[PDB]
Amino acid sequence: LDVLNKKYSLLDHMQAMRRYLLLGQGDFIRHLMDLLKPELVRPATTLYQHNLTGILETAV
Amino acid sequence: FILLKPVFHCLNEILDLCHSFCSLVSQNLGPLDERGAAQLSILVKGFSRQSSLLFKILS
Amino acid sequence: LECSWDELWNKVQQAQDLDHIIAAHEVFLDTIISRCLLDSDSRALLNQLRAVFDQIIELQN
Amino acid sequence: REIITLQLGQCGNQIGFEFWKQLCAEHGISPEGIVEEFATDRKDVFFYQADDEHYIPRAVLLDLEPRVIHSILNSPYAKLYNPENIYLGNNWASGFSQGEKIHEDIFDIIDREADGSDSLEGFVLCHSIAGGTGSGLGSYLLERLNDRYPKKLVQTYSVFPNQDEDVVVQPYNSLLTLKRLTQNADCVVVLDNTALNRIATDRLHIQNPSFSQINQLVSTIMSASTTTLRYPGYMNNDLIGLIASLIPTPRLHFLMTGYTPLTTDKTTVLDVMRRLLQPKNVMVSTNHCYIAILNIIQGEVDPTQVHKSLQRIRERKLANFIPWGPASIQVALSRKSPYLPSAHRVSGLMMANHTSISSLFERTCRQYDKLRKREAFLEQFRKEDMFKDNFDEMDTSREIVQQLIDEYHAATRPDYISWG
Amino acid sequence: REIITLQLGQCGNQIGFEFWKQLCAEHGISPEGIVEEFATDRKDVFFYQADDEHYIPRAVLLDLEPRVIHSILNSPYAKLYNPENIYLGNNWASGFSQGEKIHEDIFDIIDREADGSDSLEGFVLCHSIAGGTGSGLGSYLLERLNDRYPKKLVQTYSVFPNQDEDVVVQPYNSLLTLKRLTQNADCVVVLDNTALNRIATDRLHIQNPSFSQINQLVSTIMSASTTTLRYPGYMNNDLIGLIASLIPTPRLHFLMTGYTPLTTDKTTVLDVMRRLLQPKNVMVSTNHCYIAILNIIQGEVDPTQVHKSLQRIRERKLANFIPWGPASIQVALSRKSPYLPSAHRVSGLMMANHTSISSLFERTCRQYDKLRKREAFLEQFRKEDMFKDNFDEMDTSREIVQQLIDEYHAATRPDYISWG
Amino acid sequence: AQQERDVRELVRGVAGLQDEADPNFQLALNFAWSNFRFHRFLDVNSHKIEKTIEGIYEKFVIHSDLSKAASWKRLTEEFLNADAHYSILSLLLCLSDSPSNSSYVETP
Repeated sequence: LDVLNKKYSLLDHMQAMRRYLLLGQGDFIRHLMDLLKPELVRPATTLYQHNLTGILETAV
Repeated sequence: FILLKPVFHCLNEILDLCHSFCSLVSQNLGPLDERGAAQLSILVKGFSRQSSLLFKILS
Repeated sequence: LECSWDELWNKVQQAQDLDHIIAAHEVFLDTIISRCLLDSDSRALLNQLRAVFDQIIELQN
Repeated sequence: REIITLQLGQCGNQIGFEFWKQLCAEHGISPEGIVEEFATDRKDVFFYQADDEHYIPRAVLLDLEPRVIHSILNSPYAKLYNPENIYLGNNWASGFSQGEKIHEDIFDIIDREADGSDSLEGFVLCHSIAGGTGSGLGSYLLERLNDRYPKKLVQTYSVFPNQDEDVVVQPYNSLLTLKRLTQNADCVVVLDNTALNRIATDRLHIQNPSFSQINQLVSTIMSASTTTLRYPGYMNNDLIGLIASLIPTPRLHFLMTGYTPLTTDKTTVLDVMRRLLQPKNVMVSTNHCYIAILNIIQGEVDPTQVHKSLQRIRERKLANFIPWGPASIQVALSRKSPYLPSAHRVSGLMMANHTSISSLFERTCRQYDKLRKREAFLEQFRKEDMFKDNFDEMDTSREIVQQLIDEYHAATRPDYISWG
Repeated sequence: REIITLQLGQCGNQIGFEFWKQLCAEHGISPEGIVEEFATDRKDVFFYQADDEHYIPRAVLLDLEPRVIHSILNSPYAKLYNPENIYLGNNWASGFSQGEKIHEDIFDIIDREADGSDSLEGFVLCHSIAGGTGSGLGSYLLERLNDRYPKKLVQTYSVFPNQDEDVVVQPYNSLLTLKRLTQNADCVVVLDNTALNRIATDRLHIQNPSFSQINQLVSTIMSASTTTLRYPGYMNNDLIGLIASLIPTPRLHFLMTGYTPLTTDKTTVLDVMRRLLQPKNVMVSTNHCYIAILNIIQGEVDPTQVHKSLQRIRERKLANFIPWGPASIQVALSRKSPYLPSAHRVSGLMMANHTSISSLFERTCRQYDKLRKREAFLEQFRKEDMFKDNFDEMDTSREIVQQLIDEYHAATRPDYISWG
Repeated sequence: AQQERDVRELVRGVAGLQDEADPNFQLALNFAWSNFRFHRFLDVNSHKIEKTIEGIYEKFVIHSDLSKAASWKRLTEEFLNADAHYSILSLLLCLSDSPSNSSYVETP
């Protein structure tokens, strides 16, 4: 237990599976979706990861 | 991007098109018709096509 | 995410075995499926809830 | 996101400076702006993101003939913010005309701070109703912001004036300012000086430094209202998501406030729920039922017993409510704020849309109508006379507040399915 | 390769002498030319490869009626260079005629230095727009070099004149000199004395020794522009590779300059990128979008975070840009220069092709048109009258700068796929 | 032989042109044959088709459409047992399933 929770940080993963995947960090999501409006209003036939990857960064 | 990828072959193709482009426009001179239009058409169509392909390798 | 987070938070922070942590995370993740409408029984209820999200975006137009 | 705070008038500059001292002591902030060795939390709501985290408050001070601004000056918290946004009678007409003549350079101060900001989301006006220099000037300038920026939110912190009427034009000043609060503002929080003085004489035997104590009270109010933003919470991290639940009608934006610990010199959440449901924990003084009630709590809670608390308070049916429509009491929870002394660990604060405020409006209506029929309490200001020869702006405001009283009373009726 | 530097006029000789003092202090150079005990780097751009490394600057000084040249004389840096390339009114006509009468021997000085050089790559003219003795003489002589050497590059360092109009023929002088800058020069860097004085009053409270301070500023500019050459860098070790990215149109060769530290009395590359993207770090004063922006940086950087910086500045979309065409912001990096005191370790410099300069051109156009319609501000020079009886050279320059303004505004349009 | 009749029947069916003596029929038929003869595509990668089918199954399970996921897997597994398979699959596809998770009304 002692090595798994510090050298590979088993707890912080559960913490960041909660903040993001369970959407527990709500501060991130509102500015994310605020910046994400022009992308999502375009149909994703014309969306790619290169449009996505760093509006991620402005949000972060 | 020297490791053998599809990407690397595309980059080599761009370089060879650039070399053939340089050879024509260098010897051309100041603007003059020297039967240049056919070679020009092949060259500009090649640049447009391959640059369009390079927007498909951006993801 | 608050009563649930409490249950998971106890069953890891005391747990003196890896296998107890594993099965603490397990039942927690499965329980959130039953609290929401993503269960096998509640698919119809989820359809009802989808039908009330249609009018919200409709009201925008 | 980024909200720019406005402080004006003697009273508004007082509670604004006190609240900035509150947030400097609250977060890990030096009196110079320097991030301290105990500072994490969300620090960009009013805090300028400087390099060494000089969290400079977005605080714009604009008045004329400075008196209390000198008292703000001799302080180390004049080094907390100064991006040069600090700027150097007691009637509505005089303040209106004085705001008219210098509107351009102070609006340039507004614009400079606006483009200097990353974004703009709200105007928070530190004010008091008929606050002397604040009145007239604030209504005028509020019209300038609402005309100039129609895409932003207005919250006006003010108190109901009770000075035991001496200025006799005060119902006129409050009536015109209240007109501007109806048509140029989207949220107005008013509090009774009477009921606050009653609570002050209730908990202790001090009523004489009333200015200093009321600064503590409304600074606790405003820090508690913004605590979910300034410390990482989950919801109402926008102002607009908080405002939307309270308002079914964009002219009914006047809210009642209450605070659950009346002494500060803990227990479960059902208990504070029952406490806040009593009208003696309320800071504000026929049948009146609330439209929608929402509460913020900060303290040491049981995360399952809040469900049980709403369950028992519901099945108690300890309240009435309004005929027209499904609303609820609404719970909201955040952290108990660190880095301050934490006494009486549960502190709750309530925002409710109540029809009882229409009686308070009618009191001011009756006062204005009485002084209007007597017509010896305007003192014939020449600025008021050239501003309005017939004084029908006061007639139009009285029409507006009467329409609001009609909306209040028809909202008391189940016929607010029909028009109010 | 080998570039010969030209200094002329009072202003141009000032910043040229200051810049040669800058490069003498910068590299391991004595005031006599002797290589010092701390000198490696590329030292053949302006430096004569002598045997004992007497790195003699390729500095040709040509004027008439010497005043400031005497101040250059009483100095040990008159022993740095003298291959006998130093040569002994304030109007365009007077300077034009004076350059006409002695064009042959000073062009022999040019030719002697040219064959004495190993190669020739550029003419760097140290100048100011309407620089008194520099104006007229410089436009004439620039025509002589462009006719005589059409295979070389012309960069003209000059400043926009602001002397608060006194010479009244100054818009005529600048208009004719600007014509010669359009048709006989391939790059013109102009700077506003107004904005530089604003930055000087901004960082400090000194504006009175403006000549001395502006010498420091443009000497930092020119050393930073040539640092990638004079110290071993990777690219833009030719002038032409630097010039090619900026220019899509050989008449639009007028560039805006900015400098990221405004105080000198460090941090990451994303930060200076955001700083330089602000227009208050710019040394120069409708809708205007840049054609192409390129930046040089010198300092202590993280070599991976420059990728991250371009990534975040791109996805911020903190700029606009031009409709017609794929350009970019362009990063360029070199060493922080040794052997000088290194304060505020990151110093960045930007070259951008912006359409905002067309307004500045239109200001001078309106001034010239006003004085032309009045027609009392040419003072009837006999040299101007015999040079041009109808003064249609000024009409032709006004046509040229109007065509450039049209190219600027159609380049603002997406229809620069069609003609501008 | 049957090819030509099939291309005619396709024009009739999809384009809604049931009269061969309409000139628009012959224009659509000429367009269809000239499109078939303009070889401009790579041949079908069976592995890419399999990856897409599996991903469609994943999208169904991610959306908790269990009946649609089980039917998708079952039908694709049965059809792929006795080249032209992957052809017809890509052909139908071009994107994915329409009516995103609301077409699981299997009668039998």
